Amino acid sequence: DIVMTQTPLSSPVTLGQPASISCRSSQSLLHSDGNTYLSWLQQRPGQPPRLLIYKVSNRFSEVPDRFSGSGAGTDFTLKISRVEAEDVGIYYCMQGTQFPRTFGQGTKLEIERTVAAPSVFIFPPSDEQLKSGTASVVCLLNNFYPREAKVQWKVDNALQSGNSQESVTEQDSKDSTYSLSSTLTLSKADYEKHKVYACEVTHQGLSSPVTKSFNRGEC
Amino acid sequence: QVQLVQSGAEVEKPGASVKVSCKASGYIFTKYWVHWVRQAPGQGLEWMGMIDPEDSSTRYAQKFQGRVTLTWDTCSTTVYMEMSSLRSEDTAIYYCARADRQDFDHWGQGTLVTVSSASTKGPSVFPLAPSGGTAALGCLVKDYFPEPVTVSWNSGALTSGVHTFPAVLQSSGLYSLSSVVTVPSSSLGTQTYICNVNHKPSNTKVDKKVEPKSCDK
Repeated sequence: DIVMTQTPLSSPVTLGQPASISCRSSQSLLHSDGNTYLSWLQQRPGQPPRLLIYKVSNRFSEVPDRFSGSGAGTDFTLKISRVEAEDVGIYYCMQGTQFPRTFGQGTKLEIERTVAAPSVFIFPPSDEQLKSGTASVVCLLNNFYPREAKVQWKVDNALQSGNSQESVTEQDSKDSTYSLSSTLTLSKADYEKHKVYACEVTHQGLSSPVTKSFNRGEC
Repeated sequence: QVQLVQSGAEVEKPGASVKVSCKASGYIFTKYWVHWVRQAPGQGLEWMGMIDPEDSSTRYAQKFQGRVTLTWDTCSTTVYMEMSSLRSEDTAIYYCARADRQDFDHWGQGTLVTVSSASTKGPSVFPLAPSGGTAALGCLVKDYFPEPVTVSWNSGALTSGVHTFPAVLQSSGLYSLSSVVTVPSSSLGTQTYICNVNHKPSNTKVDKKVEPKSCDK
């Protein structure tokens, strides 16, 4: 079974800067028919892989010429001349010289861009959910860079702990930012014995922490 | 105009079988092998097998021989992948892909198959109501099992500024996710905003209108 091995990138790639991804096979990919069956696929977040380069160096239809491929035998390289926002994702090599078809483990390409502060929004629990006996309070951090961000929930200015969960999106393929949602979950009981619900956000693009808040049952 | 469109997500208990469809359109089907490759959650790509629609011959990787069956139904121009004796390790996104001269040049969107004995549960959907700038609104999709759910906005007309977050697993063992969009505040009183939530395992289909909370007393 031919084993394909890729090299990880050591750091995100700045927009506009070149990138190179390398792939090696455990034996030559030169087929007896004269072809070398090494292809490159890119998988953007949530999407299926898409073919970029086939037979070492050929660009599949509609692939921009900033992508190129080179190599021979057991050593191959995908090169992006100038990395664009849409290039974020995971790049895979695959061999088709022998069965089973096999893939490299993937190389992740992350984009480095300028600092971007999050826009912050707080959402009270809906009245429909309160009827069910639980209150979800949601805090949204929208389009920020870099990924590192701290969200702290406060209820009547008391720091919350152990009752929230957060989720972060993958890097955006258009502006290279992240977004984050944090959900604070209380019973209707605990929710209705307090007034002020605050989400306080720390992040490199904020001069000082930003708080968004609401008062229960006010416009 | 080559397309491959796969069936919706599945969930089955250990020991059961599943059958996934890949509907091909827009090319001469008998002239191209169709392959299947799977991808476990945060994992890489694993080749499974291939079928030639011309003569229905197949070839499988050793580890799937006797467990995976590929077939080609010419009148519905559809490839099927059936796999039996499912195991937890079979949870994965299953892709079909067309090959052209050995290279995989067109991929279906993938089908999530979850192998679990946990009970299926459909979500509840709650509004995240908007509060010359930008407004954020969304839908909370709470308490479902298994993955996945899909959220579109205005039946697919609204795509810019949408962020549908990765689901979080709650301590109850049920998932929850939010889907938000940012819009001009000036559109709030005039443009209607509807999140279309689908959870195929529980046959949940919900369209929720999301409007500013009225401050009317």
